[PDB]
Amino acid sequence: QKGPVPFSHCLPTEKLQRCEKIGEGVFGEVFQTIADHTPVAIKIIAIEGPDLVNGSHQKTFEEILPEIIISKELSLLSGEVCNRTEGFIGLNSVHCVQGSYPPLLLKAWDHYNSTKGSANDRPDFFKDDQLFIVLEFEFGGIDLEQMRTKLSSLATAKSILHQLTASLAVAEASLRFEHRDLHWGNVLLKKTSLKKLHYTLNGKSSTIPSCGLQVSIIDYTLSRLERDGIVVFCDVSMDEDLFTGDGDYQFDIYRLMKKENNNRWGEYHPYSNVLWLHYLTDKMLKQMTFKTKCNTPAMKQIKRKIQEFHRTMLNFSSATDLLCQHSLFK
Ligand SMILES: O=C(Nc1ccc2n[nH]c(-c3ccncc3)c2c1)[C@@H]1CCN(CC(=O)N2CCN(c3ccc(-c4ncccn4)cc3)CC2)C1
Repeated sequence: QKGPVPFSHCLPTEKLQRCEKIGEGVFGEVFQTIADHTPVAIKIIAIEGPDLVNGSHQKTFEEILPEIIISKELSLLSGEVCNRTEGFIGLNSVHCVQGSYPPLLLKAWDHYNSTKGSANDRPDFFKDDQLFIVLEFEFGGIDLEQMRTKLSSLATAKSILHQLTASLAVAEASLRFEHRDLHWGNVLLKKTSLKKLHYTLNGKSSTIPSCGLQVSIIDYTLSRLERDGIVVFCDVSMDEDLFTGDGDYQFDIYRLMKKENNNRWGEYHPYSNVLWLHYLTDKMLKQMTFKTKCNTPAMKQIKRKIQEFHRTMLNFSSATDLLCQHSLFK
């Protein structure tokens, strides 16, 4: 809060030199880099200026605050006691930066455009007065959608669904959280050598077999939480586009959320987390393809249990209810 800092504050030379672009959205850009031998993901969002960026207006600082707040609150659950989870992406730091875009990041941007292609404008039009928010996250891996063909088996699917359900339950209990946009691009996966992952829900600790993967939830655009009756949420009550998509169950979920909440987005309706978990379970059964099919009895029972989850879970009121009551987790 000593005013904006230069890019070099967050990205000193060596850290800048090691940046590779890994993601993007209308919001801006995501780079992976290394510092102290450890990968991090850097999300860079232009704020406060008059230029369209990627077709949209820039957010003001007041408008970017919700993202910052929610990202921090969910990250801090990894250090709490009664409601503890590491299943949200870890937030290392947030800065407000001022300057034109670093040439080294443009070099990385270009490399990505040449190899993967981009929907974004080349971010080379910013002036030396431009402000940005730079969010530094732990590196969370690769999204479930990109891993459509890369997972081992439905046992891995069960671990992912259990991890997601537990994380959402913990956040429900602590923060009256709803993610509200948990499509399969927002579930990150990375290898872990831990066999069991740990969480605590309202003071009761348990474990989840990892199947070698750690899940991290990202992207709080539409998310809602509260502390001491102060609610932070994205008011989409007047959005048209959001409720008119087609071609994927994802777009039904927006409509189903609006039905559940009567188009009142400030309220708490943890059923929305159940809807997203159902959409994810649907992806696991219908769009994911696994290296090893369920060819044995124990594996076959896992398949049947995930199908039973799919068919029953919409009769639960929250992620907390699913976690605590559903047979899949017993
Ligand atoms: O954007 C992506 N990943 C994201 C996003 C946000 C993130 N926030 N935080 C993280 C994060 C990651 C790891 N650890 C911690 C945090 C994010 C990762 C994925 C990877 C890339 N992706 C799709 C993509 O970038 N495409 C590029 C190519 N493409 C495409 C190509 C050309 C055109 C085009 N349009 C107009 C003119 C010319 N070409 C449009 C789209 C569609 C797919 C989804």
